[PDB]
Amino acid sequence: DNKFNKEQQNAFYEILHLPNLTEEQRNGFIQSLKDDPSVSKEILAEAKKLNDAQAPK
Amino acid sequence: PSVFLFPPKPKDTLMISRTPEVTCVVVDVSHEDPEVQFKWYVDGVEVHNAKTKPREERVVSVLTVLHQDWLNGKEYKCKVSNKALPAPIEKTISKTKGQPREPQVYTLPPSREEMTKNQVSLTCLVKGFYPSDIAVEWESSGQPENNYNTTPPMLDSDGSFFLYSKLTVDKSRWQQGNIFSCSVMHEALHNHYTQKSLSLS
Repeated sequence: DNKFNKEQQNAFYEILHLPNLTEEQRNGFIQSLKDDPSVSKEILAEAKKLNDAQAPK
Repeated sequence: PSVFLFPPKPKDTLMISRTPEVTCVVVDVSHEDPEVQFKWYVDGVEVHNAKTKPREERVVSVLTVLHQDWLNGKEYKCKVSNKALPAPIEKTISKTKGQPREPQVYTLPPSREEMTKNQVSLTCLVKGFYPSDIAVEWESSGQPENNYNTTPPMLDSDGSFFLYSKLTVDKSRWQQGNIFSCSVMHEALHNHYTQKSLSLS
C-alpha cells in the first residue's frame, strides 16, 4: 500500500518474472502482496512452489 | 520508550454481545518522569473514550471500538506524549484489506490407528478464509468442550488462509456415539458463525 516494504517489493519483482505462471495466477499473487504485505515472504514461497510445479513438461 | 499497538480479538469484533477494543501498550518508560499521555484518533478524528490501566512494574491504554467500524476498515491511531521523549510517537492499525472469503469447515474423525490410545483426536479443518482473523470453539450437546488447541492461521496456495483445530477427548466418549461440534466465527460467514458436527457412524 502506502509505504516501502522491501520484502513486498522484492516478492513483487520475482513473481512478475516467474516464467511458468499464467496471467491469472500472477495477478492473484500480486494482488495478495497488495492486500496483505505482512505475509509477502510466504506469498513468494507459494508462488515459487506453483511456478516449479508448472515447469515445462 | 517502546510503542506497540494490538487489534481486538477476532471474536469480539464479530459477536455483538462482546466488546472489541484496541490496545496501546508501552514499555521502557522513564522512571524519572513516568507519566504518559495517550491521544487516540479514528480515521483522523480524535476520540476520548480511552481508558488507561494502572501502571505496572508497563503502561497500557485501551480504546473501545464499534464492531462495524473495525469491520468496515476504519483506521485507529494513538498519539503517545511524554515530556521525557523527543516528539510524539504515532502508530496506526487497521483490519487487513482484501476481498473477504468464506471459510470451508470440515470435521475429520480420529484415525483408526489412534483408537489404540486412551484419548483420541477430533479434528476440524478450516480453509479458504480471508482475512486471517478468525475464532474457533468446540461444544457437545450445548456445553463447551475446552480441551482443544487451534493452530494459528497459515497462508495457503491461493492467498487465503487455513487452520486446524484439535479437540482431545476420551476414547470412551467417542465410541458411545456422543455428538461433538466445532463452531467457527468469521466475517465472511452468515451471522458471522457456523457449526459442524462430528460423531461416530
